This record gives sequence, C-alpha cells and structure tokens, in this order.
Amino acid sequence: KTHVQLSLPVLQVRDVLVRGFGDSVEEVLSEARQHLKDGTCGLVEVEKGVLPQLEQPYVFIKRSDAAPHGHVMVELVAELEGIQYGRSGETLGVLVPHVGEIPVAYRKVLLRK
Repeated sequence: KTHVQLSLPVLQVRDVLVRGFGDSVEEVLSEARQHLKDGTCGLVEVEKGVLPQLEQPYVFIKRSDAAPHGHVMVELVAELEGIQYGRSGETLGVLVPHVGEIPVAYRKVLLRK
C-alpha cells in the first residue's frame, strides 16, 4: 500500500532515550521508515527549545494534504544544518525511536510509504 494508518506515541522531549535515527539525511529517513513499519517510532511535538535537545539530522512528519478516518496524511522531511530534504506542509512533530517511554498522547497519521 502507498499509505499505512499508524497511531504514533507522542513522547515528552526530556523522556526520549534515543534522540535521533542516525548521522546522515539518508540514514535518518531510512531508519525512520523502518521504525514506522516496525511500530517502534515516537513523535515529539515541536515547541521552543525542543529541537536543540534532539540530535540532527532531524526527521519531521509534515501534513501532505487536507484526513481519512481521523488519520492526517503526512510524509517525511529530513533537516541537517538548516537544509530540508523534501517539501511538504506544516510539521506535526519530529520523529524519534520509541524504546518504551510512556507517551502523553497518540497522533493518528496516514503515512505516505
């Protein structure tokens, strides 16, 4: 399928144990997609002081359209030293590995896979 319904656990930035997916734009997009498939991907909502507490390159989910069955359609954009790889709508959050942190909420998304 081109799209897959996911419910992403929303984590508080200070709980996050693994603060990014890797060391290149290509690796973080790769790892993010693998974790999203495996159900091991969390979401941190971007506010003041969040991103400096996470590791670059960043992987964002961005709104790709205006929401089947409550799932906002999203796609991945990476960022490294202020350059983004991909073009999409508004950021819903930054993706991180999920390794058992307790979420505060779930974000239903339809991921362009």
